[PDB]
Amino acid sequence: HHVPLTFDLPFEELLTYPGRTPRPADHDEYWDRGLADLAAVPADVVIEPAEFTTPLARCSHLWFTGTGGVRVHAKLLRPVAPVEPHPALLQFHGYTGNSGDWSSRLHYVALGYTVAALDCRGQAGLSVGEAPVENWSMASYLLRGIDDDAADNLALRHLFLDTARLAQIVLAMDDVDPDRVAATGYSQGGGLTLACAALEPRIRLAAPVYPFLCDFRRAWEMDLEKGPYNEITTYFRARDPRHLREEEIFSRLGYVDVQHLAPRVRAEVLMTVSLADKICPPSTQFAAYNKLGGPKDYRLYPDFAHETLPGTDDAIFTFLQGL
Amino acid sequence: HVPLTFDLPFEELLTYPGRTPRPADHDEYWDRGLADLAAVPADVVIEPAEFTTPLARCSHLWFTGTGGVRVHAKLLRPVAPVEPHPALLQFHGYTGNSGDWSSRLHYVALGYTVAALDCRGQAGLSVGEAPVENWSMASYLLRGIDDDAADNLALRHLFLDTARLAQIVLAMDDVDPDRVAATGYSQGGGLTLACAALEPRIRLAAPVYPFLCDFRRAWEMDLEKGPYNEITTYFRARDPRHLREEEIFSRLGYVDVQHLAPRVRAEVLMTVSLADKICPPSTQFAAYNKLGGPKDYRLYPDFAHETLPGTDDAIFTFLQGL
Amino acid sequence: HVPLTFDLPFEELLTYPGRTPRPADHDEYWDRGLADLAAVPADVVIEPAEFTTPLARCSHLWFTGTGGVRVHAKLLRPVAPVEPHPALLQFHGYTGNSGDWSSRLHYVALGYTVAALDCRGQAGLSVGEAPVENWSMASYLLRGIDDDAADNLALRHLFLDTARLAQIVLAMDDVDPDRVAATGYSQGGGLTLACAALEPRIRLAAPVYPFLCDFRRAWEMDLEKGPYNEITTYFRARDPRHLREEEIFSRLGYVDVQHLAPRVRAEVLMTVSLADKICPPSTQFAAYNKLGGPKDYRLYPDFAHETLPGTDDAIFTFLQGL
Amino acid sequence: HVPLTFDLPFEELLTYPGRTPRPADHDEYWDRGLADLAAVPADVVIEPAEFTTPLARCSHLWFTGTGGVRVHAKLLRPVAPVEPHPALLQFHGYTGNSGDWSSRLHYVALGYTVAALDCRGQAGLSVGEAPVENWSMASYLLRGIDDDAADNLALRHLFLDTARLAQIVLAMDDVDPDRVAATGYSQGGGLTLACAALEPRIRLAAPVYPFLCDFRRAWEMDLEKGPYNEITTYFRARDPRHLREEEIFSRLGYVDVQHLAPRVRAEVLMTVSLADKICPPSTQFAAYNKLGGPKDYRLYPDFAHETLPGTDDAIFTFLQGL
Amino acid sequence: LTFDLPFEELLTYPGRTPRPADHDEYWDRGLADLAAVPADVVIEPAEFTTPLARCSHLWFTGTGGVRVHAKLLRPVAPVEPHPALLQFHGYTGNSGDWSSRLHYVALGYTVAALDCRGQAGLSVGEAPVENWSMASYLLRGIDDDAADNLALRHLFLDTARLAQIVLAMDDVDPDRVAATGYSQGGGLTLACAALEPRIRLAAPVYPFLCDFRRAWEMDLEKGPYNEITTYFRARDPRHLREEEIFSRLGYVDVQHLAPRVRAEVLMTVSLADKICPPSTQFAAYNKLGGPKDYRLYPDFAHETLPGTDDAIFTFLQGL
Amino acid sequence: HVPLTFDLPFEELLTYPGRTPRPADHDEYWDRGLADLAAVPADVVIEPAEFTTPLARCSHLWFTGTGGVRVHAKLLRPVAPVEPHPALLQFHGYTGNSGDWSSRLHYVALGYTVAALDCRGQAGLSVGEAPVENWSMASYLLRGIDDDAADNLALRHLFLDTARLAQIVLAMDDVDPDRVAATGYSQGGGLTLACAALEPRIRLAAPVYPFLCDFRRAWEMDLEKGPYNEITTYFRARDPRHLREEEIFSRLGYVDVQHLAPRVRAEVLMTVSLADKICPPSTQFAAYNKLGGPKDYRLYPDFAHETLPGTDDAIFTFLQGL
Ligand code: NA
Ligand code: NA
Ligand code: NA
Ligand code: NA
Ligand code: NA
Ligand code: NA
Repeated sequence: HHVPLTFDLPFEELLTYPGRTPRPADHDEYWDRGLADLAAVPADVVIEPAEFTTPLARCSHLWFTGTGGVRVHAKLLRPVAPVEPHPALLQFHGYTGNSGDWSSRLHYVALGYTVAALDCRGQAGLSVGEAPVENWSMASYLLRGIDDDAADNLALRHLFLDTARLAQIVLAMDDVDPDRVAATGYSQGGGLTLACAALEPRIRLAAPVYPFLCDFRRAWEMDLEKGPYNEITTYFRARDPRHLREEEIFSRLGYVDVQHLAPRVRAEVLMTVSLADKICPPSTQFAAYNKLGGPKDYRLYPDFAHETLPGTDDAIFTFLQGL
Repeated sequence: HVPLTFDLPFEELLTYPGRTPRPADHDEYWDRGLADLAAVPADVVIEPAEFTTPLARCSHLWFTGTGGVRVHAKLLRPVAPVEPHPALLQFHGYTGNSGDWSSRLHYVALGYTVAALDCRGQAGLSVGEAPVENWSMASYLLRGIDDDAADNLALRHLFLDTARLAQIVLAMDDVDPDRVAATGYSQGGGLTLACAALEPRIRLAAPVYPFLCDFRRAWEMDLEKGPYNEITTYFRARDPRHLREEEIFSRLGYVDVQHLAPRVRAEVLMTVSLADKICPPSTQFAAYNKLGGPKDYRLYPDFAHETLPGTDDAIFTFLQGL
Repeated sequence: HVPLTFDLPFEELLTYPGRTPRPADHDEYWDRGLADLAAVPADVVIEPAEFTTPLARCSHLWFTGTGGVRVHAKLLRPVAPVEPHPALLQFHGYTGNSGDWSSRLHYVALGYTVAALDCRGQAGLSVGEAPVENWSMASYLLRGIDDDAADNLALRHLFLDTARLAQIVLAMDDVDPDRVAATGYSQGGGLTLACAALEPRIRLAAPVYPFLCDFRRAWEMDLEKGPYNEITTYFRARDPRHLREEEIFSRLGYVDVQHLAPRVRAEVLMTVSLADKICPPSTQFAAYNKLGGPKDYRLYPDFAHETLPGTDDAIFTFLQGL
Repeated sequence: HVPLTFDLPFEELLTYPGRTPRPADHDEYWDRGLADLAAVPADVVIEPAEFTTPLARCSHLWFTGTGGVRVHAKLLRPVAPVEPHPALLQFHGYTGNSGDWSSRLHYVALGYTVAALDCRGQAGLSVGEAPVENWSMASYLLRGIDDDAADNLALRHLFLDTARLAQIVLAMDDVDPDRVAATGYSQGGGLTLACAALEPRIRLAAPVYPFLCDFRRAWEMDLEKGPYNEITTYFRARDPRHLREEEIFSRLGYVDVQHLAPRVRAEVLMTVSLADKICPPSTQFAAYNKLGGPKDYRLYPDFAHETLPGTDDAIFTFLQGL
Repeated sequence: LTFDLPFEELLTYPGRTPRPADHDEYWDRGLADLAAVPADVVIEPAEFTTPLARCSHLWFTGTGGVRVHAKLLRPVAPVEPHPALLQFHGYTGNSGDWSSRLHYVALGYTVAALDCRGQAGLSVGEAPVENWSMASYLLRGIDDDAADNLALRHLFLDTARLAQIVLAMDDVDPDRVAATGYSQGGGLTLACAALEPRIRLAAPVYPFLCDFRRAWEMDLEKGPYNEITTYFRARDPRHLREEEIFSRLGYVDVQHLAPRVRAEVLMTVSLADKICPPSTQFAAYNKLGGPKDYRLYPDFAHETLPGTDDAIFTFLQGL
Repeated sequence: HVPLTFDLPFEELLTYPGRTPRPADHDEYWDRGLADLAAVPADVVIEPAEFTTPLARCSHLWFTGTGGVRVHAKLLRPVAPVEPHPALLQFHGYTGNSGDWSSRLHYVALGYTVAALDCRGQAGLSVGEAPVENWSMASYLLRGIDDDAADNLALRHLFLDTARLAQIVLAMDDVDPDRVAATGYSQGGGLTLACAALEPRIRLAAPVYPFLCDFRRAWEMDLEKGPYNEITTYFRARDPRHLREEEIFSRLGYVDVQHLAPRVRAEVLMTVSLADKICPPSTQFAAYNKLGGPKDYRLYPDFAHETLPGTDDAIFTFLQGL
């Protein structure tokens, strides 16, 4: 006995943890309608030249139309003179960040991969198009659209469908073997990795690192000092201080909880978790991990928080070499 | 010998000129804004509120602002109005809302009409969002700063909302248009001055540590906490090398309250706390020193961005002269 | 399975019995206190105040409490009442004062008398100090704890001050003794319940996150900040090995609001914020669960010891039933 | 180039004159204080302590101070003195007490008598409180500041307690009155200087980062923590607009150790740590620079309000020359 | 809320690392390695002077061939053999001021105060290791081939050597010697009384260097036990060697030396202490091999505990 | 005006001369250092690594440095080179290691050899320690500072390790000795400059907020956090009164990167963040202003000691001109 008091759950409990955010009864119909809504919007793919140049790759700006009639951007890097269809890698970035430096993924192009890195709407990248909502609250981007009449105007639903469209576009490229596409990302990018592999089940491998956007109600109940999950509390303090609508708010967040999309995943998943992480508590991550629909494995860093995890990029690189 | 301060010594506050650039066409921008507002029909709708009391008729006041959105304000009026009487406009703090109905019933008991605006997208009922060409989630204060022209700034729409509220209230048949005042704390203090500037008929104005003044001075001071950090948050997202620093701060000059201050004709009573690190006193005096009407200030040397004992009585006594 | 929390899970709050022991002679202690108070002539003096408004007669109310000290309260009365009318007693926060005259004028406009006590030695006009045998600067709350008998506790005098103020207001010719209410925040919330217990004729009581409850529970939680840390400060100074732990907390039981709550006959509306680490919800419900009259509560799950939006309207609506 | 410091650069410390006024009747105030003290019979009572050791006779010493209050000091005497010998007076830190008997037995082994005062109301055995006309719980340091005359200041009673202890110890038959020293840390350092000023016969004085100097300088500084913040607490409670700022700091000049420093004739060895934000070096040098006897200082550049390695040996070597 | 264990469970708490199976053999080899190193004791005058004592620098050779320093204070004119007191200082500090122990010399005692290797005193000799990591002094040597190069072992053997030297002094009654210290000095007090069990009394205050695995598991924000986490983050981020690291640390855990202690122990502990959690201290207290009592300060942390110096002084007068 | 800063205003950064003394025999010290290194046979051993990829040949590079210790570096070479090609030396942050193999494979795909040193005793495979006469656990940076001569400084061994690593890579058969670069962050930035100074054949250098510059300036500043506080930690342990301050800082001048900067002939691209309180900009420009070759800088005004978006692309483009 004599187990100390952790802010989160003991590891033995994590592997059986079922989550604590309600799954709406019409979850499957919600996402089929979302995928149908997306398919009814013509992608209108335009590929435009980039300023960054190197003999290692062809660098481009990839533009497409997402739900809400918004133009969305992704960095696109393709190998010079490909001869046979080859793998591709989709990368997703952290909350409020952007797709990052071109040169950080040139080694994947050197392996022969196409790499596409999405810029999330309104964050630090080139996606600057905003879909409207009926009820605008400045309190929270994560909860944008939560007060609309129907649940289809959630900002995170547009974001998830953006990842689905990017995967659809990349898979359809003639140079890309549709059976050899992977996804990876940190934090928000980890959650988007799983949402992408769920809405495009053709994805073969997925490597999220401490994924964000899981188990919203568990995150709220833990009363975390810092981090983006505090947007939930900020919204409540602004628009429902007595929590009269608590059940309706969390039932709608259940539509965009990655843990309830996880059963659709067919990719093999390699998930990295650090146990001192108070930004993405391990319990919220394993809520999604435990519901994954394909083969899966995890890597633990007991003494680390939401930071660089030494050796993980090599582990992911070796994992993605099997594509 | 002068002692060290995080801000400026009080001696230099009274002559401080501000450090945020004034665009050469400031006047044309705001004249164009008021003309744009006047070209949108107000479409005023007044509906009863659930809160009831024998002290006041409480209503929801709805109108259309710039950008094609509906805006809400609380409206409190005497039950059986007789002669035309004074009115008071109130503006709330950043991310808050117009607050409790009962906190202003004593002004109605004096015979005043009270109107309290809900700022767009904040904690109240104004939930309509004007679109922008370039959306950044980094900052509401800088929303619209990357559009082609400076007419899509979110702060511009907000200022014109206060102008419309003043116009509607002054036009009410039971309101003497020469006996209208405005007051507010923090963001509400900055909106009080913007309102008294864009509707110069306002007779008295009582801002408390006003926000939204001297943006560039605020950015240069390195403030650990507070809403002025939204400027740094934006630069970190969309211009980390400050290649567009001059253009961003020039555009912000359009919505810097200090440059609207010369239009104010109301008598102003401004309350300032000297240990305030959310709205540093220097940013407040940048606007105060440019005021176009009579003015006086009240200081709280040992207080920060908090409740200031005696200020509500000072404002009430000040507003009794309406 | 319930999630971790710094306090108790909400489902355990409504059955929580407290931890500070109830003294066996609690009744005799408080009957003796009321007898001690009655044996001191109140010596009521009412003088006009500087603050003036057509909405109310404003006055300074002075009386003598236990220990022979003079105590002050703000007094606001309707300008021309005919029949007996309601009254409202207000109590302020720890180390604060009765506050601004104008923040209570809407109650006078309803026809109420309003009386707002200034606590001894705090930020108001009550500056008289009752002596003690053993003085420790470590804690105001524990002042008098080391005297021979328990009748010199500084909190006892304070509670009897609220009782005397209620007695004076009920005895006023134009105050209906059946239509008196009490309300207050934090320290004022605990004083509201102490007042309604020692003057059970009070009809309504509206405390907000009440202080001065369940002293032992507060000490055992070891909070980072707040006035409950005065208990720890006293122990570190005058009993570092806790040789007198039981005598100290049994003494505090006399001035624990939770053990006066069974005397309350007023209907109580209690507001609680669940992230409050100044007054933990468990200590508040120790008193709530022992209340002797009708009762209801209002929760703010994500708020701490701060402004609670809607609470002033909720209290105003509650107090309109006077 | 002088790098930026929170306090003053060291070159300016040696000429720093202080920033707290100095009353024109300072000398008359303190001559009256000593005469008031002499008019109260000491009524010295000495009883054995439970702590026992063959190295010393350990006793409790009780006397009456100004205000009709009983004051305690620890008294340690050599077992076989035989001949008149030196004595050492020790004063303790703010809110503490005189500390362990065994921490000063090496001075008794030298042949010295040791007396260690317990400050009124702090963690020791001095629990008697002198009354004031106007009680504010905000600050012990400013207790008495609002009375009619300035003779009820709590710090004045404390300073006169150190003088009485010195007078009692010097009059002992086995104490050579010209071989008496004083020493202490923080509050005890300020009391060391006040004692050597009010009993100028004291030969050596060893303060360590002394407290209770240059109150106005401390207030003007951005002190995040420490007992000097009691001044701000008082202003926030009883004078938030600083209308009485000049009166308050003029009265504090009576109990500022820096203005007692010219009376000191003892040789002083002062220890200062330069990163100290509790007692800023500038406030200490305000007193040091005005000292009336020979003096030297010891600097610890990288230390704050903490243990200073080597200082107790330095003081011991200094006090062996008694 | 309950940061540590409730007091009700402290007196039965067994610690979080099992006694190594060859613990006795490890320390018999350590003491034998020490005995094979000549002490080469040198005593030199110190600058601090007082009529109350002779003050000296005491130098000797410890394991690893380094020179180790202790302050030595002796009565000026002793007649018969008399008691002695050994003192140990806090982590990264030094033996402190000469004058803080003159009252023990005035009782007639010899006082010896060790300076720990590499800390703030005069012991500046460093024993080499095969694998050097800058992350942690406490775990220095943990990655060498055998466990005999642990820096903490050298430190423990220094206290044993100092005690052996002091007991062997002609004017010291070897059966009237005590040890005391705060924090690291409290743990060294216990190690000293274990490796030289002739020590009669021991008075540790919130002892350090106990129950390492429990300390790491508690995720303390702050303080010297965080060196364990710092080492793991540097040299084993996935904890592949977790079991070998902690069971190597069991050799230098003071709790497993506690059964050798025969001195009467007076342990002072403060209950709000987050630097040395009470549970880790009672892991050692519960295994002590001699008479024992404790003193509690419920509202205090890792700070001065009023009355403790008088309690220890009264306790040590029975020497 | 008055733009207060924790560091120096940017106008003065470009002229700042440093504050740490340069020893008069600086040139002789480092020529002796290079000669001592040359007298130790490098005994280079290259072993295959376990990380594998078709993009590169990955190996462990081992050599002997000063003090008779074995040092490790990660070595990545392009598979089957047909002509001499460029090489890149990378240095890591304080207490870190050379990092993941795959983070530099894109340079190998360009045709470069990459060598990444592991600093002695840090998180990598270099675990050999050179002995010192006087060991203090207070500071690795100041290790060896108390020895009789200055040739035992730990920083000197570290700097000579970079020289040997550069010498080994420059001497490789398939490496063009005229096309070698160095780059690194923080400690790796200082090592980048030390390397290009002790091996002046280095062609390009790209440090990011370099560490190990202007030790005295670093100590003189506030700086609550960061590795520069090891200086204060050492002083608090081994020189609390600063009696040896001039000796300590004179010795640090031998290993202060600013005084090796005049030897640099590489073109330097230095990246600086202006809110960096770990490596203050003034300390970095002390070295930059003394650089002996072509140079340019990149600024991030709102960033601290963190990831600087765009910097890896900027360095990559810079290194493509190799
Ligand atoms: Na394809
Ligand atoms: Na009108
Ligand atoms: Na009545
Ligand atoms: Na005498
Ligand atoms: Na012996
Ligand atoms: Na070559």
